[PDB]
Amino acid sequence: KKISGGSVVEMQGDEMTRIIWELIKEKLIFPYVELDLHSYDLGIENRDATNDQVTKDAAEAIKKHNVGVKCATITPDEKRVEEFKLKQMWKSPNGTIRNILGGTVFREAIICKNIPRLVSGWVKPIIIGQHAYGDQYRATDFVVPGPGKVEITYTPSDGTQKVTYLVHNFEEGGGVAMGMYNQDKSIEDFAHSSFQMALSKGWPLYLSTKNTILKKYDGRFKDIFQEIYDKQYKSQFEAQKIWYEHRLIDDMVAQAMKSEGGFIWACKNGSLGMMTSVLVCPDGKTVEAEAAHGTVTRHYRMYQKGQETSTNPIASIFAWTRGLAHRAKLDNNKELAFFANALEEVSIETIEAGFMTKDLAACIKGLPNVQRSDYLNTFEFMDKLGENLKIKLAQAKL
Amino acid sequence: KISGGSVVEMQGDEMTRIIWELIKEKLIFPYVELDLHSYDLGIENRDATNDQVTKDAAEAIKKHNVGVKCATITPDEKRVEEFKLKQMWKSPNGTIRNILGGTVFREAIICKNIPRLVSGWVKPIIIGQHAYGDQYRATDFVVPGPGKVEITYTPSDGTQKVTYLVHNFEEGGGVAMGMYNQDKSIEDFAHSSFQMALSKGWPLYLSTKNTILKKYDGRFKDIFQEIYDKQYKSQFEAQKIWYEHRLIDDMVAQAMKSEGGFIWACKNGSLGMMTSVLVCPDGKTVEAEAAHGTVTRHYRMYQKGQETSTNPIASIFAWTRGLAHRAKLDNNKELAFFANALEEVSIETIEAGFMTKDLAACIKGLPNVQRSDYLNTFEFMDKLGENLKIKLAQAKL
Ligand SMILES: NC(=O)C1=CN([C@@H]2O[C@H](COP(=O)(O)OP(=O)(O)OC[C@H]3O[C@@H](n4cnc5c(N)ncnc54)[C@H](OP(=O)(O)O)[C@@H]3O)[C@@H](O)[C@H]2O)C=CC1
Ligand SMILES: NC(=O)C1=CN([C@@H]2O[C@H](COP(=O)(O)OP(=O)(O)OC[C@H]3O[C@@H](n4cnc5c(N)ncnc54)[C@H](OP(=O)(O)O)[C@@H]3O)[C@@H](O)[C@H]2O)C=CC1
Repeated sequence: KKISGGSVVEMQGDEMTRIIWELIKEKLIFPYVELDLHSYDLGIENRDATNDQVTKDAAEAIKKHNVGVKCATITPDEKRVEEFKLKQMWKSPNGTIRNILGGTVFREAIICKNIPRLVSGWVKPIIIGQHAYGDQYRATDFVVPGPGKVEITYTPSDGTQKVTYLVHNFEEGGGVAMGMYNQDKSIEDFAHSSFQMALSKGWPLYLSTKNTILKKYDGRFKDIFQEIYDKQYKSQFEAQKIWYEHRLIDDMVAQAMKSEGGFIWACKNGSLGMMTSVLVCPDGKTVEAEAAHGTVTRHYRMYQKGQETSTNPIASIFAWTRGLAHRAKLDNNKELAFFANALEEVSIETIEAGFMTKDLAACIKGLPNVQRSDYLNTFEFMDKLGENLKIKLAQAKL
Repeated sequence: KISGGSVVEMQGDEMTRIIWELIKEKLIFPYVELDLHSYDLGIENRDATNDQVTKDAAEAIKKHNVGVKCATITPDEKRVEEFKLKQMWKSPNGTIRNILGGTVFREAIICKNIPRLVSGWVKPIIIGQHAYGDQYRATDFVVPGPGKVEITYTPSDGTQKVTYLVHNFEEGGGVAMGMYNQDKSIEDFAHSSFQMALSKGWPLYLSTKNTILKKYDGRFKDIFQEIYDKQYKSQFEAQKIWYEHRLIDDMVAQAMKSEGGFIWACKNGSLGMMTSVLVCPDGKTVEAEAAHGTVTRHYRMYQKGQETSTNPIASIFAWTRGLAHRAKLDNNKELAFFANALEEVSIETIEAGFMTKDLAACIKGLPNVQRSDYLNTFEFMDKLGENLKIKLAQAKL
């Protein structure tokens, strides 16, 4: 019988990814895994009908059950408001979910030996996480119409003396100026998420800053990461033969173009079908996995007109496998953990054996010289994955 | 020989120092006589002169309008030890760009037999960002606890002050900063860009994120257009080239979908193929160099008597970009022809299958290159020298 998988929050989406999402469940997940599935429909029509309440409920569910897997969704704009006759221009579901969960987003390209890469030496991927700039963040920028002083001041709540910094004296002409800020707590959450990410994947962790220029702003990221590491993670890192190190952003871009890959890169600041995303909350317990791409509207329109499509499902499949692998980790569920690994290997192996969608065939041959016999359409490719998955799991039972 | 005029030359360090002398000996000096202002920016000489030679080199470029620079060591702690330096001298490139100002444009040289990132790129993409000197700093500080951070603009006459709340720290501290740009720096950026797209005959695109920074980036967009509509749109349409603003997201898109051939002004294969040019606001002064370092790892092999294969292309194009600009300022037609002929010979040689190991590895993959697929540093220079002799001979008859 099937693997007992536990509690998973699933979020259905829109357009081409909604189609692929249901194929993934039907052909690759549901035949092998039984889940206590908390399923929320974030399709644009349901978000409109529920006044976006379904989106906030999904976020709350992810908070409670720790594991979310999300399908790409339409973020409305004025054209979408017309297309769907929306009540309002609903905010992005990803923005709403992130604001409720906090955490840092890590992006990871899936590597196939036969698919050309930027750096030829990159055997293992680089997992990049950017300091979340949030949706309630806002820099304060304005036009400087003419000569005068721009100053930035800090007034302590504790009543001690106010501090004034000259930003620039405009002696002739005008220009622009702005102020930015970050709270210690965001930086701490960023450090924790990054340390947990590195511990989970078993790779070393690099933070890059410009603390040679922004000695105080970037110095704070550097210091807070270092303090949290030494005090809470160093021994854990050593236990797994990994490390954490700060790097100047220049030394980083070098170190990486010459490296083999296989590390986590946090910074402050290739086919989209192979890019995964995961929201890692600072608690180390809660994650939300998704494809890094959108709903592939262009393909969806072809699908509506009954034309043949070739949409890459890999990023969407890995959203499931990262979600299930984290669930297996929380529950100490060995069988689910093997399943999630096996499905990742089947996906990669299928491409590496020469069965792939048109985006990948074009990477290999060049778009001008791709032929229909070089690639599989969306449904043929899912069918091939499904057959290779069955073979892989029968081999595992020997 | 061609009478070439005044060129400021800066000698450098390690592997690039050796290639640089080979370029002069085999490719330049046999055909061009220069009133040569040479500054030795080798690390030993900068240490001995207390970095004065670097400041004199910058002044010479300011005076003579054309500089060509070999790559130089930027000291770190290990270099201090290696050379017993008196100080951690600052980067010579920083010092020079601080004195000269201007915009840095980077450009990969394209050889049709060398794989590129986007296989569709057949014409050059030239990326410019503005060099804001050391006086262009942000003002950043630690916020030690709860309190209010405000940014205020006070006009010179005292009226029409505005105070903007940046953030109310309610539960702890953090960091904050202010930054600025003067209209003059943006106008300089815009002029360098418009005049690069003209000097080269390609369309110019500016990209911003003015959807977020509505005011800050709006100012770059508005000033670029203003300077265009009023000072360049005529000469632009005369060369069937255009200017256009685009959001970064869009730009990145259309860029891969295109075959290249544009100047990309940005509001923020092989290194041996990447060129750099600092273009000063004055439209007159230019500093050209390779967009790579001194190639230390190759120099260590050379020091042990081991064969090397170091690509000279970027260093050669520092010379041809410099000499082409010198030719433009002096209306020197023989010089202009020479500089272009050297670029053609360089590209032609590689496209004929004669290349250094880095390019051979791009084609074959590093585990697959065999010795017969490439030439070492000295063989490649000789091949170029021979093809240059032929190219210039045939142009006479
Ligand atoms: N997390 C989310 O929920 C996301 C939401 N979106 C939503 O997605 C919708 C469309 O956004 P769009 O701008 O089209 O960006 P998409 O990423 O959805 O698609 C962009 C293009 O990238 C290529 N591409 C992306 N994913 C794949 C894939 N899996 N297989 C093959 N090719 C792929 C296609 O290029 P080609 O055209 O060359 O085939 C596709 O047209 C919008 O409504 C947007 O709001 C977008 C961002 C993220
Ligand atoms: N403008 C300047 O003066 C510059 C100064 N530097 C200085 O250069 C020194 C070394 O810098 P480094 O970090 O080694 O970076 P480099 O750019 O000097 O060399 C880095 C690597 O890139 C490849 N490479 C670079 N140029 C060539 C070339 N012309 N032909 C073939 N391969 C090339 C080699 O890779 P492989 O090892 O794979 O063969 C080389 O080891 C430092 O002292 C630094 O300060 C660095 C940048 C700019």
